[PDB]
This record gives sequence, C-alpha cells and structure tokens, in this order.
Amino acid sequence: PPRDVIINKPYFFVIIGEEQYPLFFGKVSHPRFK
Amino acid sequence: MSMDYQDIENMQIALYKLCVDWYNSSPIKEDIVFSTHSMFIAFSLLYIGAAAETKTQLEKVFGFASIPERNFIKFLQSIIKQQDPTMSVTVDIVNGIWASQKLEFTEEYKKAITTLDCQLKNVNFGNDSENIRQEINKFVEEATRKVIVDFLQPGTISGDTIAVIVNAIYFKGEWETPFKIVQKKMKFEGDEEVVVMKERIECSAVFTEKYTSVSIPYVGNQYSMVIIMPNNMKEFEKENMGELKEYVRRTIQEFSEKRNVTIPKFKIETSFSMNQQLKQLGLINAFDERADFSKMAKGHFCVSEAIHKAVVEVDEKGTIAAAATGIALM
Ligand SMILES: [K+]
Repeated sequence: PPRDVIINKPYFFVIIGEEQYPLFFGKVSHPRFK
Repeated sequence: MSMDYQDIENMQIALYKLCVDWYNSSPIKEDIVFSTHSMFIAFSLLYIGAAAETKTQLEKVFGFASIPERNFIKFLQSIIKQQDPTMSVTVDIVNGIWASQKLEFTEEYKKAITTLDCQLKNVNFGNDSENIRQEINKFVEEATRKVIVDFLQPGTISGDTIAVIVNAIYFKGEWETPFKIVQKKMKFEGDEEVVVMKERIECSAVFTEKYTSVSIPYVGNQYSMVIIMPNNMKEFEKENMGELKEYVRRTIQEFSEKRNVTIPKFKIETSFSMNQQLKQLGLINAFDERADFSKMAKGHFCVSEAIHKAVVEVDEKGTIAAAATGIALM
C-alpha cells in the first residue's frame, strides 16, 4: 500500500510549473496561519 | 515561444542556483519565503541597461548570460507572458518603470521595455516622490490582488530618485484534491501541535535517507507545490541545498500514487532590503559611482535601494502567493 506523507518536521517548498522554474521558495519551521 | 532544450536546462540551472544562493546568503533563519523569480525579472530590466563590470557582476549573481544574448529578451517574454494556458490557475507577472522626466533612455532600452510590455511612466520625482510611492504601491497591490500592500515604505524613494523598476508576481491555484482540516492538531518537530490538513491525493513522492518529498498538484496538474522535508534540516542545509533542482526533478519524475498527505495550514510573509545581501553575492559596482548603466540611459546612475516582499498562503483549498521586487536608482 502506498506510503503516506506526513509533513511533521521543518521543510522547504517550491511553487513550480512545467519548466520547473522555482516561482516561489520557502522554509517553514513554525507553521502559523495568522 | 520554443527555446532549445540545452538552453532551458541552462536557465533551470541558473534559476535554481539563484534560489539556493539567495537562501544561503539570507539572514532570516527558521521561517522565510521569497521569489528569486521576481528578483531575476526586476534585475533583468536593470541588466538590459548594464555594461562592462556591472554587466559581468549581474551575470555572476543572476545567470543572465546562461543563454545567447539575442535570446535574452525573448527568454524574459517566455517567463513574463503566458506560454501554455494556465486554465483554472492564475499566474500574473507584471513590470513597471517610473522614470524621471529628465532621463533619456537609449533606443535599445526603450525598444526592449516596449517589447517586454513593461509599463513606463515619466514622472517628477523632484516634487512628486510621495505620490509616486503611493502610485507604485497601488500598482503592486492591484497586481497582487491586495496581497502585497504598502510595498515601498517612506524613504525608499526621494527627490533624488531617477528611476524605479518594479516586478510583481501573483499566483493563485486550487489543489487538484482539496485537503480536509484534521480535527486534532499534530505535533510539528521543534515547534508545537499545529492545524494540519489531510486527504488521499494522487501525488508523486520520494522517500530517501536525506529527505521525504511530495509534489502536491494544483487543478490541471500543470503546476504543483513541491515540499522537500529533510530528515535532518541542518545537515541538509550544509550539504544538499545545491541539488534542490535535481530533488525537484526526481520528485516530479516519480510515479503518482494515491496516498494520504498531511501538511500544515500555513501563511508566511518576508520583507527585506536586498542591498547588503546582493553585495555579499558579488553585485558591488551597481550600488555606487562605479555602476555602468550606459546601455540604459545617458548619465551617471546607480542603485540606492533594492527591496523584496513575498507572501505565501496555503489552506485546505489551495495556495495564493505574491511577490514584488523594487529597484530605486539615484
Ligand atoms: K479528522
């Protein structure tokens, strides 16, 4: 059965399209929506 | 609208190099967002006017000479303008230049900025600096659908300003599979119990000793958010940042499987003054009288202030991201 992904540790993100150019980049260590 | 594959590879290398270099030169630590894509586009408009050692230093930091010069403006058009339809996704990239009425742009410079569909206004910084600041801030606010407000703070522009180059980027996409907010908060390592979102989604994921990654698709499966979660953030920072391009490539190339994905709900906003970081990256002559912008305009111009702001908002429905980059010349 496919392994789940749990983002439970500091992470990088990139937003990409088909050329895979990094439109946005970030690192999250303390996730907040405020 | 169709570049050579090697040239696309050369620009993928340059843009990831700039992204990692910006990360690696940053003072803001545990939580940061930025668009080096925006920075590249704003500085591309400065670089079109650069010559001599200023040109070379811009090439070193941003990778502008990774492709033939005769394809440079066309490459910029390729990344500013829509190539393939975005469908449900919104990607809006705009540029604006506010130039002193006393500035005479070269024929080459005027042609490039018109070819790129860059807004051009001739203004009176000597007496209207505050009104111009508000106008630019309104331009950015509109371009970013209100996400980036008050971009240029008081003092950034003045009566001594001769030009302001602004790039803005707006991104809005819904997740292909909307997340469900998990009733119970989830402990995030080094942090606290946080609101997370989860769903069984069809996605590519890589599980390796150094990191776990997932590509979370937007509606249409043409855009995604790629999350790269190191197993040890510090070691990854010290040894693996340089292969970000390949970790993204490997993640997108992996088979999609239907699996549970849990991610935090999160918003991040970052502002910075770019000048000192750009000098540490090797952009030195642009910031003083050594500056050579003789292809832009006649006269003696230099960068007073380079500013960036970025916002990313990730909820159970999707992502809104915006950024702006401003360059003020004296
Ligand atoms: K639940």
